[PDB]
Amino acid sequence: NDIQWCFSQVKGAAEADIISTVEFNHSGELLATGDKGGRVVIFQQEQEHSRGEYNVYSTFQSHEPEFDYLKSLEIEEKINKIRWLPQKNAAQFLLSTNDKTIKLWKISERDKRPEGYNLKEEDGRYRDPTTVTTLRVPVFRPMDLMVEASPRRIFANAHTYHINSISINSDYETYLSADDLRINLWHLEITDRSFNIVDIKPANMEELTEVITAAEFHPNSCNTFVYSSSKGTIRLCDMRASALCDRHSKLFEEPSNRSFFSEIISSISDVKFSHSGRYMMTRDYLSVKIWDLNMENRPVETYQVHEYLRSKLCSLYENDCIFDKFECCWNGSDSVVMTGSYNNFFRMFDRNTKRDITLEASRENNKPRTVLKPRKVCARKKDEISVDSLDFNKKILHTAWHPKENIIAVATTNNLYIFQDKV
Amino acid sequence: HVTRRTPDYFL
Amino acid sequence: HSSRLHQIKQEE
Amino acid sequence: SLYPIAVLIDELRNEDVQLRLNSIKKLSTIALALGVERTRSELLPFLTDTIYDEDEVLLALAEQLGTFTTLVGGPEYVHCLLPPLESLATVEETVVRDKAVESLRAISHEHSPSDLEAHFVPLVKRLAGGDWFTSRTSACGLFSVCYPRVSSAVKAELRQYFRNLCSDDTPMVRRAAASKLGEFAKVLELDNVKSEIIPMFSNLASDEQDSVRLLAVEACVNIAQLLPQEDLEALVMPTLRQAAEDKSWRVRYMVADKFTELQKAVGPEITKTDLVPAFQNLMKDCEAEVRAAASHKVKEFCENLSADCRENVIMSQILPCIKELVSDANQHVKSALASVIMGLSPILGKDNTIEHLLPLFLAQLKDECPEVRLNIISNLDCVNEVI
Repeated sequence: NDIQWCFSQVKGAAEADIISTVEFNHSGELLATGDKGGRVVIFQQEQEHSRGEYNVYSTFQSHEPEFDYLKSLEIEEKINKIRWLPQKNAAQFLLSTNDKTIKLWKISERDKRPEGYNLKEEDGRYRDPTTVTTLRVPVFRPMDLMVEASPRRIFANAHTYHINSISINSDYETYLSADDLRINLWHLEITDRSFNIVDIKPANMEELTEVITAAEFHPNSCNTFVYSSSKGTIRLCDMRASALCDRHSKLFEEPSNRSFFSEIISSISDVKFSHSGRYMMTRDYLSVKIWDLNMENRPVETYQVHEYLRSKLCSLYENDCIFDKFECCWNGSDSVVMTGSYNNFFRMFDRNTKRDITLEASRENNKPRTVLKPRKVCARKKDEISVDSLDFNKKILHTAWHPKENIIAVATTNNLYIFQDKV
Repeated sequence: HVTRRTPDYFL
Repeated sequence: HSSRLHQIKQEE
Repeated sequence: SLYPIAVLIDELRNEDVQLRLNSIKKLSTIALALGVERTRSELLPFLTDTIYDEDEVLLALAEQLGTFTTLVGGPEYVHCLLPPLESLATVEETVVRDKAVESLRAISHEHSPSDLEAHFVPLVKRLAGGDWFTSRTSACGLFSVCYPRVSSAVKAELRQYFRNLCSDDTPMVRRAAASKLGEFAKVLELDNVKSEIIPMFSNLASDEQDSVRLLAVEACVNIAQLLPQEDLEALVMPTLRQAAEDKSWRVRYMVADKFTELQKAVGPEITKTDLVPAFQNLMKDCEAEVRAAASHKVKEFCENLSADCRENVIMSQILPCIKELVSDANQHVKSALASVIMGLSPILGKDNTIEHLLPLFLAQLKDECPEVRLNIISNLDCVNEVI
């Protein structure tokens, strides 16, 4: 039943180095990570199923720090989201965003260079032009392989608030970007204008009650996208109905836990369509809920990430941990969903069996093909970990599942862990 | 720049 | 204090 | 006196895009000095697949390669220009591919019929069957130029290849196939248009992607002009009716946007039976974009109606809808009418203009929006000659 996960790799070791996003490409051969420093590092799998290891493939500075003179505020270069485009040609393309700007990056391999000059040597040593009589055209010669990353398009100035989501449409033309109150629709080849399809900004900010937390396009349907709010609801929009999507087609929400923190913990941090697109998953602070898109009034499945914290919310509020934005992800077949927790724990929920396992991303097990031991938390029998001993600074916010294989990328604050199915 | 009228690329 | 909604109200 | 040429050739390696761009624009001078034989063997292989890939530099390179037929030795060696253009027809930038395809179409006319089947048609097959959908997208635009001048056996292969593109997994390719479907049908024999084009046209018109279906409206206009009027009811009209009722407002917008073009193609008889009910629905569309698009076509649509029923149809069917549009909530829908409503006066005459049109003119002149009032005032020329 349970997948026997094994340590495969650890990469990394400073604030700038903290990983802020992890994303496999569509084929799964490339893995991208962003950090608070604005740097993108791409790892390529060795292709000598496939269980080859991932090695640094490209590295570039996606975003630079900038100052908003108009409002006298610094702009973080932190990379919030990375999204790969479907492979157009030999090159690779990904969208990279920070709070304000989305950049389209082309990553391409080059293995040849021009050679030959008329008026000088390769060394740069010039010669008298008077003696130059016969022309010669330069010829391309092989060179050691290198990978170059260049920014092809900049999508800037369109968002007043902080970008939280980018999502590519299935039509291969457009993608959305969502800040706290607006969702804008872009054409991948047009930077000078964008279409604001959703705007929940109230007339008077004193009356503000909801902010957008995440937005995603349906994997198959070109006209369907969802966005979630801080109030814990998900609105499904139909672009066919009308040009502007201020009217949702469906609203997903649930009707003894009415604590002071109920308003905080209910905020949805991440929403993910299943690969099939029939189910939708949302992560809030304490639970993962899976929605059938045909059932608005309640989820079909609910999983508790960490119940032992439900009594400690007071402490978590006092150290700001309660506002952590955890993510979730489906596996390729949509049978297992993975989400992170504290103390470098990450949680696997198998839908078919309804079984749980808790795994730890730690260097103590830094031996390849060594099986990870399931963890148990107790509020203490043999091998159980006390709740009070959990380190809340060790947060696994960002995780990524290989599109086809049982390979997962789990990012701690500083280190990126890669785990594989025992083979 | 950002408009609520449908741009040409989406019409 | 740390709520994203609160930050927006303060800012604007 | 070859020193200036040497500077240009070396500048092709220069890091400065502007200097490198300048040399590319002067490739004709470089090729002219080098010679016909050297150009084929030395210059083109350097240009076949360049590492420098600025959109402006590649776009300039694609333009130049379309005029190199004389520099490469004339039509006898025109096929030497294919490899450089085949590379440019694969890049990620859309305009560069569009320019490269344009140049390929230009030099195709200079290929002899033997050369087409020997060098050009194989190029189309490589692009059409390529692993990268950029190449397959480019291939869609090359079928129409090589199809007319090839043997029947080659023609059958080309139609099969075009059919595969219409069924591609990637929407980007299917959009290109839908866009070029009209012009490919124009070169096909009428028998194959009915047998092969229509099934592809029907499939693309019911595609899952909205962006693909809306392109079928353009194909509808082109195919309708090719078929005899008697065959429109069986082959074209069933698809056209679905488009007007399509759930996507984007598809209905295209029908409204190209309604007069459809009117000419189908003919007066089909217009009365099918288009007039369709136009009424578009004017009452839930989406303001569709209603505004239909409002622009009110004058042209009414003008083209056959005189046997023009005035009666306008008064009984079209005019009631216009009254609702005058009071439309959307500012842009009302502005669209104001610029064309005055043009119905010559059609209806003085008596009808005063009794029916004039109240609408007064209503729009009292509208709060300045744009609506300005539009009415700007188009008083037609009304003055009638009343």
